[PDB]
Amino acid sequence: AEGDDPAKAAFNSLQASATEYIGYAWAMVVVIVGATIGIKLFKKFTSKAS
Repeated sequence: AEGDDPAKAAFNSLQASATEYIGYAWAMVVVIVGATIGIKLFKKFTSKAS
Protein backbone atom coordinates (compact mmCIF):
# COMPACT_ATOMS: atom_id res chain seq x y z
CA ALA A 1 0.00 0.00 0.00
CA GLU A 2 2.01 2.94 -1.33
CA GLY A 3 1.54 6.11 -3.39
CA ASP A 4 0.08 5.93 -6.89
CA ASP A 5 3.06 4.12 -8.38
CA PRO A 6 1.35 1.45 -10.54
CA ALA A 7 3.54 2.72 -13.37
CA LYS A 8 6.54 1.09 -11.69
CA ALA A 9 4.60 -2.10 -10.91
CA ALA A 10 4.03 -3.29 -14.49
CA PHE A 11 7.73 -2.56 -14.98
CA ASN A 12 8.95 -4.48 -11.92
CA SER A 13 6.61 -7.31 -12.94
CA LEU A 14 9.03 -8.14 -15.75
CA GLN A 15 11.36 -9.30 -12.97
CA ALA A 16 8.76 -11.76 -11.69
CA SER A 17 8.71 -13.34 -15.15
CA ALA A 18 11.75 -15.27 -13.90
CA THR A 19 9.18 -17.73 -12.53
CA GLU A 20 8.28 -18.72 -16.09
CA TYR A 21 11.77 -20.22 -16.26
CA ILE A 22 11.85 -21.80 -12.80
CA GLY A 23 8.50 -23.43 -13.63
CA TYR A 24 9.93 -25.27 -16.64
CA ALA A 25 12.86 -26.38 -14.46
CA TRP A 26 11.03 -29.62 -13.69
CA ALA A 27 10.28 -30.12 -17.39
CA MET A 28 13.98 -29.62 -18.07
CA VAL A 29 14.63 -32.43 -15.61
CA VAL A 30 12.09 -34.61 -17.41
CA VAL A 31 13.58 -33.59 -20.75
CA ILE A 32 17.00 -34.70 -19.56
CA VAL A 33 15.59 -38.07 -18.51
CA GLY A 34 13.68 -38.41 -21.78
CA ALA A 35 16.78 -37.59 -23.83
CA THR A 36 19.01 -40.01 -21.92
CA ILE A 37 16.46 -42.77 -22.51
CA GLY A 38 15.76 -41.82 -26.12
CA ILE A 39 19.47 -41.84 -27.00
CA LYS A 40 19.21 -45.55 -26.21
CA LEU A 41 15.95 -46.67 -27.83
CA PHE A 42 16.69 -44.22 -30.64
CA LYS A 43 19.94 -46.06 -31.30
CA LYS A 44 18.70 -49.56 -30.43
CA PHE A 45 15.68 -48.88 -32.66
CA THR A 46 17.77 -49.20 -35.83
CA SER A 47 18.49 -52.88 -36.48
CA LYS A 48 17.31 -54.36 -33.16
CA ALA A 49 18.52 -57.80 -32.07
CA SER A 50 16.83 -59.39 -35.10
